[PDB]
Amino acid sequence: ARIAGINIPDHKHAVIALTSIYGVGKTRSKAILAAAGIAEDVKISELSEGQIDTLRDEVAKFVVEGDLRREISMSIKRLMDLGCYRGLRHRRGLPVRGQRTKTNARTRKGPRKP
Amino acid sequence: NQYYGTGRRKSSAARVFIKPGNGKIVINQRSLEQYFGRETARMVVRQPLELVDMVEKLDLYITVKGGGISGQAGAIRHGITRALMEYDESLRSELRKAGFVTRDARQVERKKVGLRKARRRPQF
Amino acid sequence: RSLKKGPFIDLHLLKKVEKAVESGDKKPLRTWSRRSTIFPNMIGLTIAVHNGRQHVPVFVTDEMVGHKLGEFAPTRTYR
Amino acid sequence: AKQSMKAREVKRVALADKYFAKRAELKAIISDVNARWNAVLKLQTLPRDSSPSRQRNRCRQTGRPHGFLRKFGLSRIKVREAAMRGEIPGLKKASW
Amino acid sequence: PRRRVIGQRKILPDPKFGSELLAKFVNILMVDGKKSTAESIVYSALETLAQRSGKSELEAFEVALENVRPTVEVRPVRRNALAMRWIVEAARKRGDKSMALRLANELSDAAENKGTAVKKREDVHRMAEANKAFA
Amino acid sequence: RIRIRLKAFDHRLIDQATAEIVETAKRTGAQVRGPIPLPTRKERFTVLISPHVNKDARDQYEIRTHLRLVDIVEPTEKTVDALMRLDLAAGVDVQISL
Amino acid sequence: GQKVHPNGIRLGIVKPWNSTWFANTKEFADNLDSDFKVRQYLTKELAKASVSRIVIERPAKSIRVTIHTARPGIVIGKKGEDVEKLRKVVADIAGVPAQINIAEVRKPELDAKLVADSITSQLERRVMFRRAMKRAVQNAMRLGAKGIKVEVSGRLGGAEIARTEWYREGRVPLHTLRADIDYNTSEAHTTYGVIGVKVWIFKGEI
RNA sequence: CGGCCGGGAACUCAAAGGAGACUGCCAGUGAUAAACUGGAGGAAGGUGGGGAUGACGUCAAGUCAUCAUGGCCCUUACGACCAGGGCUACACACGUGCUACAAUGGCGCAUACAAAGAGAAGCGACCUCGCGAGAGCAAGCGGACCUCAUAAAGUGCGUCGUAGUCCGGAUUGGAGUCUGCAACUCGACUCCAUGAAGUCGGAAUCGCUAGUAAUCGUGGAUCAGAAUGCCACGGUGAAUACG
Ligand SMILES: [Mg+2]
Ligand SMILES: [Mg+2]
Ligand SMILES: [Mg+2]
Ligand SMILES: [Mg+2]
Ligand SMILES: [Mg+2]
Ligand SMILES: [Mg+2]
Repeated sequence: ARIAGINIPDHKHAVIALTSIYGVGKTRSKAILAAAGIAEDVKISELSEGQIDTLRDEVAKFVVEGDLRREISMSIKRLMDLGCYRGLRHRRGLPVRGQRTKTNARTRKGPRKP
Repeated sequence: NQYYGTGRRKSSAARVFIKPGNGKIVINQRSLEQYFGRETARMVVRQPLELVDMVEKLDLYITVKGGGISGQAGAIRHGITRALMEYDESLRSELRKAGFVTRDARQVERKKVGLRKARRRPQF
Repeated sequence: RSLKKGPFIDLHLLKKVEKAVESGDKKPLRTWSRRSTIFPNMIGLTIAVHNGRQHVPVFVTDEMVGHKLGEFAPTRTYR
Repeated sequence: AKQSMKAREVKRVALADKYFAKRAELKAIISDVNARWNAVLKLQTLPRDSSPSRQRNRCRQTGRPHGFLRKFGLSRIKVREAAMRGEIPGLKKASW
Repeated sequence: PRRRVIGQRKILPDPKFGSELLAKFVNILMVDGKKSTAESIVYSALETLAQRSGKSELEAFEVALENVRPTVEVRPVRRNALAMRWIVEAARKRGDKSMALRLANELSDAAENKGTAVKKREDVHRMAEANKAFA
Repeated sequence: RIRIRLKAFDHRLIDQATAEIVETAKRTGAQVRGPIPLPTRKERFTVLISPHVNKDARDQYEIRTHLRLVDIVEPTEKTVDALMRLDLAAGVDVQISL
Repeated sequence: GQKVHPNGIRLGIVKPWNSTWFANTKEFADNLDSDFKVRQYLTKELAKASVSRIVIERPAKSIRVTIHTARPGIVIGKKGEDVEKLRKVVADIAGVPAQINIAEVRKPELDAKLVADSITSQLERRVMFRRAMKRAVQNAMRLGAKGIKVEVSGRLGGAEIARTEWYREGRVPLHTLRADIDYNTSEAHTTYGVIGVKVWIFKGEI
């Protein structure tokens, strides 16, 4: 099952096995299995060519895994060439969405740099 | 007129009626087994009646509002004993040895000033 | 993400848009306001954003679609 | 108290009751979907200090913006002062 | 209690087997006030161990309490309280899946009673009969 | 047929105010139900007693508002004058409707 | 400081309020604002009248105001000026309808606003203070007052430190809520400081 | 099939006055006295439990920033007015807290049990569209009637079977909504996708004697908009005291 990238998930319920691939999560998984008419309590055992390519076509109706990555990259390049406040915080590693820079921003700032 | 005891316990209030029929359960039109007769502390309604023959000797009818599960259960526990002025006062010696006549005074305590939960002095 | 149904723009900046477009690149454009949203008619303009004491000469590029003035001009000198 | 700030808040009420609560129909009906005539959001900018959003609702006798509550108007200091001098019907220290 | 003696305000016993000791035990294993998800694990573990012991029910842990009963540190109330506490906090450390089954494996090793419960007992019980000077 | 709802604070004020409206009702009146106590929706406040720091020194107060309701049904025109002019409205306000 | 205030706690117990109207939850703030207006302006115009205390009442959208004083002759006057002018400017504050009354305070030294305003007005008359404390204690104690004490505070006689020297005779059960207690507080303004005086009066049991 | 119409007046419910708990009677100890233990009944036992109630004084503790107020200082400027930036910056330490690190857990479905509150420039049922966060309509409610609103752990079933896992939710891209002139310096929420460290915490350190310790919800005040903060209420509900 070389679908959507390198992931061959196995022995999972498909409702989580579709979250297992980058760029696709829970609600998208539920909608894909509804559009393919697949029960939630199935396993990846006994899977066929139809059960590959119907899933891949229904997810190829969606933005996945390569162009999403370079879309994030192109948004970041657009903000850096913009030189906005948010672009400056993206380029210098500071929390963008209205946080406090003073205390406890270590997800964005990394570990403590003395 | 019907043999009645009110009974109340920890923000609950029951209404307990006794006929001399059979000891099966109607609660807000529901089974004991459909309220907690399978679940936790199932025989807290049965416990005062255990001291005599109780199985099918008297009909019982309870309408309760207020509190939670054990609040209503303790309200029943007190309401049955409250309604036990039907037969006599003179079965209640071993009932006082059980102490079930005692109206509960273990009321909850208020949130006080400068504290988080009612006795909780915060850390410093 | 914001500004539900019709954005909010500025009176005098809106006027100075036509005061520069219909009358040529006289000066850089001077506003004490940092609010209005960039529309593609504004391409080719030197405007000024005041940061607290000082103006920055903002030029507008094509990909400034839903973007904002003070979002282009931060107001904190660092280090 | 800064009686200057007191007179400011007087002006904040006095300009408010002239325009707003009555000319706010412009935001209400016309700045709303009727399906365009965008001249009303062109005209959207007003003298704008008549908005009660710019009103603090300070203390009444002292003009402090803290101690305040809309039920009494005076700050909590004057609440205690008056409440202990009497001065409020049906008010005493709570107890349960 | 610098001044007062106990009155030991009591509780209600077990529903099914009617043991006040088991009621104290579900009070022990209770955290955050959940007798129901205590007792489901409790009665499921006890109904496993009844089959896994082939004996009665109440003696099946009377054995498991007497054999993990220490001597000193002492009074029997603290003995049969710390015994149950020892069984709980012994089963807390096990790498098994569920609480009832790790309690069952702890009681099995306390049935062939060289378990981690008597391992925890026989350090204070080791200080006993080896440091008999202090009084 | 009438909804007469009386409003005051002090209980000692309002019960001796309403005793002589109950007696005025059933002295020469008709279809009188009794004064309804109408549980006090008293309002509680807790405010900082220090001007400065010590948040943990505060002070609690409450305001207790009593109400009454009359509910006379029969159109007792004989006693509607007896209820008028004997108001002696010592700080009690009513609202009346259906 | 460290004490609770004794007047606003004995309210529904042994000594009622002196403002017991009823107002709606909307315009209550403007109501008490106007009440503060009449308190301030009444005390200001009746500086030398020695106002004991005043009652605000709202008898069905009018305002009843009662003036308790031991000195009503200066309030009444020659029946034309010193009452109806007061109710007139009370009405002229916000167009509100006004009734007005007085109330004789018998035993004319047993109000603490009277005692504290006496010492307040007697400070700037350039005397010493222990004489006046002794005076008030002796004369109210011979003329009644089952308990009494004083407290002064701040800048006494040009000294550096704010000394107190509270002074008592009688019996003042401050915790005991049944005790009939008259109490107020006035404030002076000297040429170099602001003095605070508290004064407790114990009438009786219940 | 809903307290819903004739109603009953007894019970809940709610507020007025009374009772009652005071060592008041019993035994032993105790100078013959207050007191200690135990008993009876009583719903309640020696303050029934809990709030309010904080003596003289120390700490020249703090508060001229609520206000009053002595003295000083300024008075074409430290005063008065507008626009805009800034207490929300960030190489770092500490305090207060929040959410988890999981299986007593998380998910999905079916699922029963309260309290005190608030409300008119306010609360907002009901229907229709959007998966949803929202928009229009307008009933009622100055209020035990109407609104906030169908609270959650709990129980059965099916589940994931020990992993950085369906646990956890930061950070970030996009698209939204509503508020308010105004969302860049700043918010609140829905959704799509992302899934860092964190597998129980070094030395040290905090609280707590019964409905509390802990856990799970809710309401208010501030407000035009927010809570993990403050104030208040309810559900379940422990251990130990030899000393
Ligand atoms: Mg001033
Ligand atoms: Mg505001
Ligand atoms: Mg006391
Ligand atoms: Mg200082
Ligand atoms: Mg204690
Ligand atoms: Mg907190």
